[PDB]
This record gives sequence, structure tokens and C-alpha cells, in this order.
Amino acid sequence: SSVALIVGVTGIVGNSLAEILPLADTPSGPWKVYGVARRPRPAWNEDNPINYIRCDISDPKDTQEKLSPLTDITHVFYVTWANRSTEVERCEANGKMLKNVLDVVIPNCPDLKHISLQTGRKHYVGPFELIGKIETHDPPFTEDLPRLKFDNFYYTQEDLLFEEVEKKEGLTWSVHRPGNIFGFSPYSMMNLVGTLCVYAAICKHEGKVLRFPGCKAAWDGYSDCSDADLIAEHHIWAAVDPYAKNEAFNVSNGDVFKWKHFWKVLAEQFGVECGEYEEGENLKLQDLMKGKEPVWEEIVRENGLASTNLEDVAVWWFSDAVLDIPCPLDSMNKSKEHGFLGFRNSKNSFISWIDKAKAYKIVP
Ligand SMILES: NC(=O)c1ccc[n+]([C@@H]2O[C@H](COP(=O)([O-])OP(=O)(O)OC[C@H]3O[C@@H](n4cnc5c(N)ncnc54)[C@H](OP(=O)(O)O)[C@@H]3O)[C@@H](O)[C@H]2O)c1
Ligand SMILES: C/C(C=O)=C\CC/C(C)=C/C=O
Ligand SMILES: [Ca+2]
Ligand code: NA
Repeated sequence: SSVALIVGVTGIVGNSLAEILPLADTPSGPWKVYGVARRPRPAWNEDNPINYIRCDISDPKDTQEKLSPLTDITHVFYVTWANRSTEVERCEANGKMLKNVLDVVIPNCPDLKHISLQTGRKHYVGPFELIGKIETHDPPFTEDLPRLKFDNFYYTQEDLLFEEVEKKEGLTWSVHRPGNIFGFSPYSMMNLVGTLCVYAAICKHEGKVLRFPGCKAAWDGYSDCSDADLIAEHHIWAAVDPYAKNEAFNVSNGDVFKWKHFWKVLAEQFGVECGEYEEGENLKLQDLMKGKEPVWEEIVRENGLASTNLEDVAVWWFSDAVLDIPCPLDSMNKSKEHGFLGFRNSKNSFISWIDKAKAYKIVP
């Protein structure tokens, strides 16, 4: 029987894994599912038939307590991280988090088959504070080129993963590298779609034009993205397909787009006048949206929305870090050569995730 541990179940990918793993048509099903996060279970995560567990995986004592009784786990899906002010601090905090989970699950789960680790495109472009400032390999990024000669918590987690799986014979791993994720999660630390929806809603409320808060290269250069459900399918495929074992894979939608085109779609979905890129202007959402909490409360009250905190539902720093840089492309050749043919139309994915935020009454 298949039993999953989703580590970060209320996250942008964890929440897709919570909806997909229990479905009857899912490979290796029927799946029993345990979902871990620190907060109490939110209302928008309830619609999934998972066993929700409150646990802080940065706490070794808490991890030992909550996870040691889950002896029936066969597959681990690790979809979480902790942000710190520098990459060296991110290596320490994220290495400990992964090690705390693995040190407990491996000796306590005799039927444990696979550990799926989510990382990302920063494997190739570098940590947040070095992006655009270092020499990278040339795009499209392929999986097995050498690591950058700078600290990166993904390299720490991979090396920890490789040495952890040695403790159990027949234990396999996979690494999943998405770019910017289009998904649903009002609790995610990095939710571009959710943040853009809140921005569009505020513009509609204040009768302002939907100004583009990014650079020229993000506006009219090519971009790509990774649909959250597609990433969830990619985790599952690697977890059950023996030809996918012990490999790192990119996971992006299979097409490209331009923010210039998606700007129309976003404006049309919230009934706002479509603004554009302005050759001046250096617009930042972190600055534009400072002190909009009362305006968000007006929007919440007037449209019968779920009660959310502006700071949870709109991570302004992340939307600015995304739109103020070029989006170098990655390659899906390794995934496709291994039998994974999943893909998404990125524009349809974008509309689908906007509509999910609306359907859960997060935005108007
Ligand atoms: N989101 C993106 O656009 C994006 C793009 C590329 C790569 N990635 C990478 O994907 C990986 C996973 O991130 P994600 O974006 O999927 O995460 P996310 O959407 O921010 O979700 C994190 C999840 O883990 C939980 N969590 C956080 N800290 C925890 C802790 N100490 N103990 C237990 N649970 C904890 C969260 O709930 P609580 O806070 O309630 O605990 C939530 O359920 C990271 O390496 C990230 O860099 C993300
Ligand atoms: C390249 C791009 C947008 O244009 C967005 C990605 C920004 C990054 C790599 C943020 C960290 O996950
Ligand atoms: Ca990344
Ligand atoms: Na989709």
C-alpha cells in the first residue's frame, strides 16, 4: 500500500500533492496521505482527505515526537524551506530541517521506498542575493552541468539527501527543480499568482491602472513557469517510475510566454485598465503597497472574502524579485527522455490559478 508524507502540505506544491495523491486514477494508488505544517489546518486545505499533522521540522524533539509513530510511510515528498537573510544561514536552517525529517523517517519506516526533494531554478542562477551578479552557465539550463562555486542551500540539501539514502538499501531519491510556480496557497512564502491577484484587486478598488512592477526584460523577454499541479505530477512520476530513480529533473510547463501578454489576462480577470511597462519608472510592489492593510480590509469586507492578512496573501518582495530580472529558460529534455510528457499551456494555467484564488474567496 502507498503512504505519503507531504512535508509542507499547506504550501503551493504541498496543497497540489494533497489534492492529487488521494485521487483514484493516481499511479500507485489508493494513497494514504500524512500532511505536515506548523500552523493549524486552514479552511482551503480541508477539502483533501489527508491526515494533517502539526509539526515544526526545525525542532528535532517535535519531529521525533510527531513523525516516529508514522511507521507505514512508503514515499516522502519534501516541499518546504526556511528563508534567512544570507545564503550561509539558509544552508544551516534548510540542512537541519531536511536532516531532522530523514533521521526520523528512515530508521522508523521499514517500507520506505523513495524521498522526493523539491529545489528549484536557483540551483543554476544562484542564491537570491547573487542572481544577476555572477557568471552562470548559459540557458537553457540542463540538470547535470556543474554547480556554481557559491554556497546554495539546494547543494547542501542534495549532498545531505545522497548520504541519508545510503542508510537504507533500496532507498531511492529524486530532485525536482521548478521555476516560478503558478499555484494556489494563501500560506506560501513565494506565490506570484496570489500576490498579483491581490495587487490587481487593490488597483480595481482604488480605480488605478494595472501598472507593471518589473523590468523591461521581464516584460518583453521570454519567460517560463511551473504549474503547481504539473510539479505535483512530476513528484509522483519520479516517486513510482523505476526509470526515474536517483536523478535530478527540471519541471517547467513546456512552453514560454511574455508578461506583456499575461498583463492583459490579469487586468481582464479583475476588471482593471491594463497598464504597461513604462521606460522610466522602477515600480516596486514593496513600496507601492506599504500601508495598504486598511484598503485590503475594505476589499475583504465589501466582497465577502475569507479574512486574510495582507502580508500572508501578498509577498510583495517575491513578486519584485521575480519581475525585476530576466527569466533564463530551462530544458525539459531530460524529463521527456525519461518518459515524463506532462505539460501545461502557461496562459491557461495562469487563468486557472487566478480563478482558484477567486473560488476560495481569497480575492474578488
Ligand atoms: N514557490 C515558488 O515559486 C518556488 C519556485 C521555485 C522553487 N521553489 C522551491 O520549492 C521548495 C519548497 O517551497 P514552496 O515554495 O513549495 O513552499 P511554500 O509554498 O512556501 O510552503 C511551505 C510549506 O511548509 C510549511 N512549513 C514551513 N516551515 C515549516 C517547518 N519549520 N516545519 C514544518 N512545516 C513547515 C508551510 O506551513 P507553515 O508555515 O504553516 O509551517 C507550508 O505548508 C523550496 O526550496 C523553494 O525554494 C519554490
Ligand atoms: C527569472 C524570473 C523572472 O523574470 C524569476 C525567478 C526569480 C527567482 C529565481 C526567484 C527565486 O525563486
Ligand atoms: Ca528556486
Ligand atoms: Na494546471
